[PDB]
Amino acid sequence: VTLTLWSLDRDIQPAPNLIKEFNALNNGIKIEYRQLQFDDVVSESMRAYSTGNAPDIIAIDNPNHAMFASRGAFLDVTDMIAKSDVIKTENYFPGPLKSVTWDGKYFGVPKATNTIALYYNKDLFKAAGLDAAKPPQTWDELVDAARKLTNPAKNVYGISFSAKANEEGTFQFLPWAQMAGATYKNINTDGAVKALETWKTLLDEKLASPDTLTRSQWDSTATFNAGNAAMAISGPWEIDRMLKDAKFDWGVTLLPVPTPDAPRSSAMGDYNWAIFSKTKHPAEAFKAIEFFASKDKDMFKNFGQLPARSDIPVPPTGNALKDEALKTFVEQLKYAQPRGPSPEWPKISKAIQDAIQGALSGQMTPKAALDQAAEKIKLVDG
Ligand SMILES: [Cl-]
Ligand SMILES: [K+]
Repeated sequence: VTLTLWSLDRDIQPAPNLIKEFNALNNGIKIEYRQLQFDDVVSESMRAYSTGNAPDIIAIDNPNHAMFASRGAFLDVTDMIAKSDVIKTENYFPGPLKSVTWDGKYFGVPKATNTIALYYNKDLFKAAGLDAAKPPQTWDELVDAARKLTNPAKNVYGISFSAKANEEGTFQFLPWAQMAGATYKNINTDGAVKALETWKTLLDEKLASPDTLTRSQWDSTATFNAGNAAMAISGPWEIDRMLKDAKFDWGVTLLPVPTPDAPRSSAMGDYNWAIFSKTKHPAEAFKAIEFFASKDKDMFKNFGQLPARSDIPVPPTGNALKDEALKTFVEQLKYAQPRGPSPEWPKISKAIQDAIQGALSGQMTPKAALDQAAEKIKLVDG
């Protein structure tokens, strides 16, 4: 049997390397890889499905999963998963599992994951009289610390993050709303408004740069590495550069909660495996995904990517700060929540982006902005 697999993974990233190993097996299945190019995974992929030309297997960005699953494009793998001795749903973090779920059925298997958390400069904490062993755990503590850490004389903002008018702004904002008891289907609760007002306060009180509105997570975190922001909300992808560039002692803690007993959340990036529904070789496609999952234990070591799984430890990385950071990130992943899952996620995300921009620019109040977003979202998902 010959299978086809499409992914954005580059030559040194997991998919093509896993494919080479799978093909080397004595198992009568062979996979041919197509490397998808930037920004095309979704467009090319539902073009291909509509014309009967989809691959057998795809690695799809998690917020896109529900669109394919709800429209019949992905194979229902519920029973296959149940029978598998390799793929066990209890191994996975809850958020990634939810992203492959539609209508009480599994339509894929998580491939990898990431999240965001709160980096902090322990040396600037000490200079401000803050105990570096006790980083902020609530939104109020976070704002208090950001104030104490802001230092115009030395061009330091207390915090950096991203509210960019792209997917990153929604990615960063949604967990705050979720911790306050809101969802994408209900994004204008007074709790969600409090989240957005908190962001507005950070900007208006000069505790976060105005460039928060236009800057990527990566570019925001560069300012933390340079010592111009005392805290940063970003992901595990930052660590190696931070080790090279940040000339200070630093730690990482979970994204703070609005009140001590509030449910935790954070953002959730990266991809899922899926089988296209008209594959002529469903059993063999599933066996390939089982093989990939069986190697999740080696993913971080080999590729520097985190499995979507709670049963796999992060191996020692050779650096103590990196180990501690990743300890926090894997704890955070217990609480990471998906965007959606919604077949109309792109439209919904744009509505939320427009609300963030409208509020933080002062064009609309936070409540007026989120009321407008909720109205748009109710047309398409509820
Ligand atoms: Cl097809
Ligand atoms: K199973």
